[PDB]
Amino acid sequence: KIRTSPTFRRPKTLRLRRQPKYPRKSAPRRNKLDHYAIIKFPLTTESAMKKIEDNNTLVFIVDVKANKHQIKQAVKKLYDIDVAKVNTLIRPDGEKKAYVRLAPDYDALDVANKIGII
Amino acid sequence: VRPKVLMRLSKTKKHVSRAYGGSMCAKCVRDRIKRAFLIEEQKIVVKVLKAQAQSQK
Amino acid sequence: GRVIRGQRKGAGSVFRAHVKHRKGAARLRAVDFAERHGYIKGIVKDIIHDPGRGAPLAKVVFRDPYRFKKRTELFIAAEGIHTGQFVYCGKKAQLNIGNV
Amino acid sequence: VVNPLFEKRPKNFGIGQDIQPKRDLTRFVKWPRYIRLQRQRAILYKRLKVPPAINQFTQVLDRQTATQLLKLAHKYRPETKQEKKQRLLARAEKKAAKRPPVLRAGVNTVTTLVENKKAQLVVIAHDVDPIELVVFLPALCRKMGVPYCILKGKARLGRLVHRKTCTTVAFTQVNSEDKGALAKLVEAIRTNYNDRYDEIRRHWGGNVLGPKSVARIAKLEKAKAKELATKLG
Amino acid sequence: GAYKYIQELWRKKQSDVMRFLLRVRCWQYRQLSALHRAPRPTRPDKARRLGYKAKQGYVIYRIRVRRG
RNA sequence: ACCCGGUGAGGCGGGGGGGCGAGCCGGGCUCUCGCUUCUGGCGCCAAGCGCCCGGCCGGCCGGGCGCGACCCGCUCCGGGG
RNA sequence: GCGCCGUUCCGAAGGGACGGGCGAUGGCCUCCGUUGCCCUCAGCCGAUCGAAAGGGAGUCGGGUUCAGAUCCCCGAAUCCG
Ligand SMILES: [Mg+2]
Ligand SMILES: [Mg+2]
Ligand SMILES: [Mg+2]
Ligand SMILES: [Mg+2]
Repeated sequence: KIRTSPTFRRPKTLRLRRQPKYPRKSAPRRNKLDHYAIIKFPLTTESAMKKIEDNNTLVFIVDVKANKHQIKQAVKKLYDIDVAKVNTLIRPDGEKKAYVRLAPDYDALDVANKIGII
Repeated sequence: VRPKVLMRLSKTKKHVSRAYGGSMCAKCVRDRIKRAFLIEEQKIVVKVLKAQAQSQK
Repeated sequence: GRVIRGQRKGAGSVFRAHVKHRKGAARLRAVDFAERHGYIKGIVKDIIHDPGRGAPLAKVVFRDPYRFKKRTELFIAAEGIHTGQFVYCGKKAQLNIGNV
Repeated sequence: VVNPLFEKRPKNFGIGQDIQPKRDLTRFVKWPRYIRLQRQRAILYKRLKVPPAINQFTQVLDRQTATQLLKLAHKYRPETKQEKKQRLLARAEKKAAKRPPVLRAGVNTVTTLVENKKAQLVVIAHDVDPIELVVFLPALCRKMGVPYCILKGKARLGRLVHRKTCTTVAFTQVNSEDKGALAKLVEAIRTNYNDRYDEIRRHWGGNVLGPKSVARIAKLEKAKAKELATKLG
Repeated sequence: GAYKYIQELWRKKQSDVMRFLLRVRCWQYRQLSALHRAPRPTRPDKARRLGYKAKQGYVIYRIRVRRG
């Protein structure tokens, strides 16, 4: 057989996969960012209640490790309501605040009266 | 227009319909055609004079 | 008493060359079979000014003999070389100007 | 029948004329450093003046003799690990109700039965990797009077015994059916190695220049010979 | 045994055989890196004197030290 | 050994073969050559030939190998040493 | 000695893709993907970092707060995948 190139590259060897003879950790770690862990409480602020009454959203206080996708899935699961969008800001207190806009077939005032905030 | 806006354009916005169209201008295309023709015709002439130099020798 | 300035120049870091807008190492073409046995043509693409150099350089473009690929070179322009000029290089090249 | 559309289109691989084909270039590869090292190690064994105690291992028992020696040494291979367990089960059955000769192997056992003159033939590998393990052993076989030979392969001398390599392999005893064939080996091997031993002790090795360098010296010497011989007429 | 022959052969370092071997090996060791693994002892005899047994888990590295 | 330079370590050294010159009787020999100089063009991923092989009905459709692209070698070529 | 020098220099520095072949699961096992193996093809330039003023696709108008708006709301768009 011939050498086309003046170079010698390292030839491509077979390499296998991990077929481990014991798992390293015994069981997987449970998700400690639940749906309950990720929504702490809503805001009951007159500014937040203005936002609820007018702009059809819900102002929650959220764990700081959360995505907008995770906040949307948690609001969808805990209160059984679909969401148009989620806007997040982190406060100078340190908490993350989520402005959870609702799909307009739901009233934010009805779900706020459901969960208690008025 | 700016080079990443060229993803947005249609094909005919970005070239002209000629050989080397949108990459090379018309004047240099026609002189490149003439040159490519005349160099090869000169090579034919040198070939023929080579054969005749084989004929005289 | 102090380290004098001529000693300080060898450490660098303030006395290094200003090579930001320079164009390249102006070299001849490397040795190969065409340089050593015959010759090889290349055209002068453009003649250019290198910063920190009184000589003008010359982008000379050669056709690579083993690959379909054009190789481009920075010669130092001999005087009278123009753009669009064929430049030859090899053992069998002719003895005219800008022809190595 | 023929098609005038089919054209013969030759390529002119002249200088500057047409692009070079992908031809064989094994001579100009940038090899890895281990390959580069193990090649010019052999080149240095050809360049340098190799002393005769190392040079003597280059002389190898030839092919038609090596086949007869390995044919005789296949008769007396040591028992395999499975056959050990089979013989132990056989003696176990006899308990529940004269050992045959083998090859000796290793430099240690073979040298101790060269001094004791229990060896009748000593096979030596030629490529033992620290050579200092076996450098003395031809001269010791010469002194004790034991026929020694040198085979190509520590690898294949390590296949009589069931291993990877083996430095030396001795003959202590053989059987009566395979007695005269060992004598026919011992005669040729003895007259090729032991009886011709001062010529081995003085025979320096290597010291051959490169074929390019030999060719340049040869061109100068043949030019001087021609330019001196043409003057006399 | 062979080892007393290899011992007194490696005491004869000025001889032609041993100057040849030390020169060729020193070339070959200089071509390698400053620390690398020998797959086996170069001197089996000296390694055995110094504690080494040829079993699994004894390792030999050949390393160089720049001199002076 | 050791050092320096170049390179994507790409045609190194012998030898065949081919052509062109000088000298003797179509022949042996020494040496040179080995394919690109009128132009700001193009140039790769083989044409051709030779021998094998497989599926379908001498025809059809997909394959292989060697020439093409000379052989052999122990330092990648060079310069020091 | 902690480490240092060095950044292409004394490296087997490629884990990728078009096609051809082998098998294996999945879907009205059609045809396509998911792979695992073989043949082929493959340059680049040195891992990585380094600009809230450099390069860098694509959002504007109106209304709203005690304090935020090209970010919310209404209306018009638009880029990339
Ligand atoms: Mg157009
Ligand atoms: Mg960065
Ligand atoms: Mg920036
Ligand atoms: Mg910027």
